[PDB]
Amino acid sequence: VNSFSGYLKLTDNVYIKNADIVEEAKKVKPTVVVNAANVYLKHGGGVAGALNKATNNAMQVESDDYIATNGPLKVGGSCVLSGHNLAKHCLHVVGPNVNKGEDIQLLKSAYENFNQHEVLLAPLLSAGIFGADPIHSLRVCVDTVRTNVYLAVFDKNLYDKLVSSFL
Ligand SMILES: OC[C@@H](Nc1ncnc2[nH]ccc12)[C@H](O)c1ccc(Cl)cc1
Repeated sequence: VNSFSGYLKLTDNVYIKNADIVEEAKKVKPTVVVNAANVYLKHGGGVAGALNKATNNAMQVESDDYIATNGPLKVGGSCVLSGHNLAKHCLHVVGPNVNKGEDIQLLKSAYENFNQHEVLLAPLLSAGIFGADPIHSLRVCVDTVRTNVYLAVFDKNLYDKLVSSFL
């Protein structure tokens, strides 16, 4: 039993809710919140820009030190950093950004990072400004993630299409 509330159950382990991931993380304070990161951990917009704003830019400061030490992530890769005031940890996951020409096949590799954590609050990878079809992203999530994932979908219109079209 966990404190996630108001989710629709899609499968044994995947759940979905129309919610602002920023407001969700603040309420739940989950062990792990997933960020829709880029390889440079430049949290300028989309989910990443919103999560970083909620940390008063502390996420960006920590991320800049991480990159200065370690260099960029791989597309499909991840790193674990602090969750600041939002969660215990933030799993920064890089899904392919279609608006950069990155291979959508790397979306499965991106979701595999979730399997290293028993429970996560997360967005759909490569959705929003990363340009992929959120329906496809949900399919890859369900077919790849085996741990317990709570998906927050900001857009109410998009949520209904994902539920109604889910196989
Ligand atoms: O796939 C993640 C979505 N974005 C967010 N998801 C959850 N919580 C969030 N908080 C701030 C942004 C955000 C994506 O960017 C998106 C945005 C608009 C539309 Cl129409 C469709 C898809």
